[PDB]
Amino acid sequence: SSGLVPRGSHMRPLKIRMLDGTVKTIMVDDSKTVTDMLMTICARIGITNHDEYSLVRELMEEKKDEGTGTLRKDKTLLRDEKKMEKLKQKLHTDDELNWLDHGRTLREQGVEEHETLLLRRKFFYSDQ
Repeated sequence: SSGLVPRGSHMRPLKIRMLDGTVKTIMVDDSKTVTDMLMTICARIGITNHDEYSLVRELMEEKKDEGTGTLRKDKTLLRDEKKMEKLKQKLHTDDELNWLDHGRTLREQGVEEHETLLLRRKFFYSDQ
């Protein structure tokens, strides 16, 4: 290994978020399918399995609501015997999750590199 000159393939900085944690700035040596791209990324983070692990297009939160209700119409709730939502247990969101699969590229699916790529196992078995 002496004549290994970089910039051989197409390399780009990809916004990839670790599962349920945080997005990392990782470069990808992309050339083939989403497989080719993501397997590199997963190798950068020490993940080697995609049977349960698929990818989602993480749409960036550009519009965050300030509602918690309509507020203006009807000041509050006329009962208030129980506050069903004061705090949010389980950050369950399927809104930011726009799943994308393999058998194709990001080019085919019309998704650009500015889109954050979220990895998450839709098949998650840890209920014990």
